[PDB]
Amino acid sequence: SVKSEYAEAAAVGQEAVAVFNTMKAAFQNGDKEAVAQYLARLASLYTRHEELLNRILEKARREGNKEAVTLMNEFTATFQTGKSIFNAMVAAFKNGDDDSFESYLQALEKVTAKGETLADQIAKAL
Ligand SMILES: O=c1[nH]c2cc(Cl)ccc2o1
Repeated sequence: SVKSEYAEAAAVGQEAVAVFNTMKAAFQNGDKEAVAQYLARLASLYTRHEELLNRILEKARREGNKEAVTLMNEFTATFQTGKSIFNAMVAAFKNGDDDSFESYLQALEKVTAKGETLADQIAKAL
C-alpha cells in the first residue's frame, strides 16, 4: 500500500544519510576519488527517492487524502531545496572549490533535517 511505499522511501532516505556521512568523512580526509564515487551514488539515491515520493504524493491525490497531500507537497518542496543544494555541491567538487563544498555540506545537513520533522505527521496521515 502507500505505507509500504512510504517505508521504502524512508529507507532510501536513510541510505542517503549513510552514504552522505561516509562521503563527508572522505572529504575531510582528502580522498577525492572516494568522494566522486559517493557523489554519483547520492545522485542515484536522490533520483530514486524523488521517484518514490512522487508515487506517494500522486496516490494520496487519487485517494483525495487532503492532509497527506498537503504534507507531501510541503515535504517535496523542501526535498527540492536539498536537491538544488546537492547539485551545487556536485558543481563545486567538479570545479575544485573546497570552500564552497564544505559550506554546502553543512547547508544540506540542516535542510535535510528540517524536512524530517514532517516525516512522522506524513506517516500518520497516509
Ligand atoms: O533502495 C535503493 N538503494 C539504491 C541505491 C542506488 Cl545507487 C540506486 C537506487 C537505489 O534504491
